[PDB]
Amino acid sequence: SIAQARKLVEQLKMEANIDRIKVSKAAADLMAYCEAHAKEDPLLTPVPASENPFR
Amino acid sequence: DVQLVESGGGLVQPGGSRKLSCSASGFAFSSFGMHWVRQAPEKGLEWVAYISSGSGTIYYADTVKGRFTISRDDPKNTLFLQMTSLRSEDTAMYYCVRSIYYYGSSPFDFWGQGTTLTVSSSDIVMTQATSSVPVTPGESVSISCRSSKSLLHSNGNTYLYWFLQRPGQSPQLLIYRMSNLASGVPDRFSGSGSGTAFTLTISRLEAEDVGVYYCMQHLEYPLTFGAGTKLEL
Amino acid sequence: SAEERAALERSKAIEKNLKEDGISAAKDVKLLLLGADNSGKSTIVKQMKTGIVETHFTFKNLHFRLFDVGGQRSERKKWIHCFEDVTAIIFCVDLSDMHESLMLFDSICNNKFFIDTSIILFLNKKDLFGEKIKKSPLTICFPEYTGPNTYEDAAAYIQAQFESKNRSPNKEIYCHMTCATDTNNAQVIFDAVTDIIIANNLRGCGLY
Amino acid sequence: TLRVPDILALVIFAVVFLVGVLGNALVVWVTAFEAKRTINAIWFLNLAVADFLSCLALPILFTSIVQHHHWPFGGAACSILPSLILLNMYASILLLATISADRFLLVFKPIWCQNFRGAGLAWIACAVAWGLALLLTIPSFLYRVVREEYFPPKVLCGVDYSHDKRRERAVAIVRLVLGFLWPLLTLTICYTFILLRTWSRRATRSTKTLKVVVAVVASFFIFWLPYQVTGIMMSFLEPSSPTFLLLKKLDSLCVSFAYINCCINPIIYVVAGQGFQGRLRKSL
Amino acid sequence: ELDQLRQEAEQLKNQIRDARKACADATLSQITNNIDPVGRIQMRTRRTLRGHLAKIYAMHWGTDSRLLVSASQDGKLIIWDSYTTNKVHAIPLRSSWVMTCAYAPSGNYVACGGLDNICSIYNLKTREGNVRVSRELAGHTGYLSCCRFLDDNQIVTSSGDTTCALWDIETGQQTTTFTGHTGDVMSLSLAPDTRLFVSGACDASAKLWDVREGMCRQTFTGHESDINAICFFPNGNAFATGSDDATCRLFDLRADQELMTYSHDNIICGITSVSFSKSGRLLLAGYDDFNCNVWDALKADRAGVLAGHDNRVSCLGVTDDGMAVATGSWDSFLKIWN
Amino acid sequence: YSFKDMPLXR
Repeated sequence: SIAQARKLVEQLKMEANIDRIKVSKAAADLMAYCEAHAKEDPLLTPVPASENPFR
Repeated sequence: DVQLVESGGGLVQPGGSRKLSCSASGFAFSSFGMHWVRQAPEKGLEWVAYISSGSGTIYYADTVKGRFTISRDDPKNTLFLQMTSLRSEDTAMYYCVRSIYYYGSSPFDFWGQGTTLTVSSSDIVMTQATSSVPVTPGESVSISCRSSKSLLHSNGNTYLYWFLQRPGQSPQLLIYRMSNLASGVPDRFSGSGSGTAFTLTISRLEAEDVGVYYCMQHLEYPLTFGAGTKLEL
Repeated sequence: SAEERAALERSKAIEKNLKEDGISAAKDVKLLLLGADNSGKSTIVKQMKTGIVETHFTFKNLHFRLFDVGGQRSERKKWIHCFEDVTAIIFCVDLSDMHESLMLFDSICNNKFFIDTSIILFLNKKDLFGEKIKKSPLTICFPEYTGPNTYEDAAAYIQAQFESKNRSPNKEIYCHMTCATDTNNAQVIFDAVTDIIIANNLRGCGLY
Repeated sequence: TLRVPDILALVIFAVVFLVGVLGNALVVWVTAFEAKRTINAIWFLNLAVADFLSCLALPILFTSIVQHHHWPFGGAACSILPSLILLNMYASILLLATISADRFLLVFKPIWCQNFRGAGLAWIACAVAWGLALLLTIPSFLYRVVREEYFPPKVLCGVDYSHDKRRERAVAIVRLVLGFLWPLLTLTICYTFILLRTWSRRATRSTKTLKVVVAVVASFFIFWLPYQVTGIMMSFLEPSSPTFLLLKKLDSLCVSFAYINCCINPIIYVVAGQGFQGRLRKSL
Repeated sequence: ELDQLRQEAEQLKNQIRDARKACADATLSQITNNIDPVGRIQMRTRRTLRGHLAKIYAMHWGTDSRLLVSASQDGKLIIWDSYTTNKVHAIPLRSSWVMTCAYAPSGNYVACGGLDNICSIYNLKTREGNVRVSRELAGHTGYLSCCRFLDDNQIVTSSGDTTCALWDIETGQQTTTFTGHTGDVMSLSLAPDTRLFVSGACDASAKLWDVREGMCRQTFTGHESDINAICFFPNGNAFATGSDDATCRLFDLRADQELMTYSHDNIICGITSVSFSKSGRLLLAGYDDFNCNVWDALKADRAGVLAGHDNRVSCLGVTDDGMAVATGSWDSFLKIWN
Repeated sequence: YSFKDMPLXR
């Protein structure tokens, strides 16, 4: 079972050299996208029945 | 290998009766409709009869109503047309066309060959104001059509078709519903229109595009054709 | 309207064909054939004449369908819900083994999906079991046993031990010692299925 | 002011109307949607339709009996309505008999029923029941007329049989037989055989089938015997007789006691039928 | 020396945990607590498709937001027309034990799979007028659990053999295989760029793969039970999963850690499906409690409930334009909500 | 002489 242990060690060593950023940046980006594309979401804002294809 | 072969042509005395057959081999016959378009020896195309799948609905032209019958034999893959009391105005060449109807289908996809028949001695009008036009290779040509009643339905679909008939051959489909291009046709052809005016573009004209073009409507069951425009090099 | 009436006719024809196909296909009985490894399932299946094996036959104007799912080595909870609405189970156990069989039977009988499904039990290999019990006693696997060392008492003890795992009065279990016989399994299955369908009809009519 | 048992008839009619307008209306609404997906619903749908029609037509006797036998309508209504009001109850009885026969057939032949059983057979059976009920009620709209006397004026509907007396004694016995004797024997034989077969072996005993069978048979017998016996006694006696008066007084009470079953019969389906509470939401 | 290998693996895991915990200065709730809520959401049914007969398991939309596809245990795979409640095709299957279905983005092919360990592809634009089988893909050892189209030539499939593979339809050969899991793989989602995809198995873990090179880049170990659903955020930098623990969690690819949990004390039933909205503000998750719930993504609170099904909600989906949401159930019914 | 005044319900 040396091969599987070596593979696991190599995978961990490859996953141990990633680049990390702060959580605040990710939250800010998510909020920016949400309030940038909220204007064209037909589920949060009810569409008028005139343009509704399922009315 | 789709194929349709016709038989039952010849000379008929006035007041007689004959039958026409359409044998199919190469596709699912039970799921397709049938049409019996006919052409005068030196004129345009005219519509005759319609047979729906399952023998549910049958429609007839007002000129031959009460005088001809259409029937289908699904197990034998044959189409029949029984006519009685033939007159002097019934001489023409009869075609066998197939069509399928669903969301996204392309009706009038394939045409047969045609059989001759010689006899011894509230509608929509489609207008084509062109009869002959000369063209040169590498140039561009335009064809126009018009209708009395607007073909734009409430759902947003316009029912207009374009056909081309090369000399000594059978017509094929190029554009259906005024915007869609049929499979196998090159990209040199495009169609557009708005309301009761339509236009076809034949840019990059080669020597294999010589023939007569037809525009047809599919809004009402009494289908109507046009006179056609000749394009000779 | 437009030519959409042709599409409506197509949809109506499709619906009619679907209804006819469902009516035609709703006239068969389906059975599961869970069991242990080398329990004799293949032998009796062949005698009655990688993925899922579906053998079927017709006996006395009744069409059967048997499903074997022993070729998949995975947790049973992932695909056990797919086999709901099955008529019964054809659990098979060999008498020459066994604790794994008891554990599997206890797990199956206490499942939530199968709380109202009958179980047919088969006990194979009676002659060689008698030979072995002549050779050695049953105390090797059942030390708590206290009776003599004949065949009928041991068979009764094993059947009682297998049957005691039930915890639902609405369940019925049909035990049988086949002894590698012929032309009896179909009769037993037919009687069980007749009882099950009679009970199902009585329940559906509103008398239960 | 009507010092007569008709007061009990009025009370029974009002109560039966109140309990019958509801009940086999939600029942028929639920069973209507279940059509084309279950074959066990056509019987109950037809039975509920017949019972609902009878209950809806019921509140005419109230108005006819609160007044001292006055007929507001004309001759055509007098000749049309009674046949339509008898047809519903006769069809109800035949439908009960057919349901019992269907249950017996299902119990005693599972394989054949699994192989061949469709809605066509149920529809044919229901049509046969309706046709036989129509044949039973056909002698009604050809002997019923109205008479206007010269006494203080009033108009009343009554059957008129001519001097030929051998006609009443035939139709009365025919309707009595084909409306009371045949269904009773069918019910008894079918249910006794079903109970014996079910309790013969294990895995089928329920102890509820006995209760359902008793609740059906006893109710049918008790609530249908007096009406038939009173009718068969009335159809023979001479009009100028001293024993005629008691039956003339008790006819309305007998009719009410008969119609009580027409509002009792949906309660069994409502109660015994499992999943009714869950099916109401699905139907809605 | 297995002891040294285990010790160094534990040291690497501890270092990874410390590094991941060193970049957790703030949370989502603290930043988001200064925005207005969305109030209440009221949705009503508009269409009811009743053609199936037994326990519809899978469904998928089309790129035109007008055509659907459904699969049931009855052995039929039919496609609907939402606008007119019509039926346009009906394809019969060889095996009735099917669990998945996918729609090609071009609209020329459809795929299905199940308990026979074989993925099949059907052609819907034949010149003969009928739908016929094009290719049959085999090679997996266990049952199939998902399948998604990359283009008109290659497909990706997750199976119960704890492995995933990328195929080529033109020759039917497994091009690249992915290994590294421990339990049965059940879910698979594709990124908008079609250059990466994530999967979740029964070992309470998930990981991201690269299509070009068959290597794994990151691993997430948030839940404590079997994962049943997964879906990318519309932006492409986050995704949300769902397990049998009656919880939903949101992960960030750039930070490589969880951000929020969606759980309530009155919910015990598990999650069978998960989907997002067009802008990513709403999250829809089917449950075993015969109903679905809509939750705020940035606030982690309930903002509606959908009822009308009498059995499990086994599938979910939202159109490309966000016009409507479709639900399937074990009661053999389909509904369109708006 | 043909009349017996049969009530509606019958």
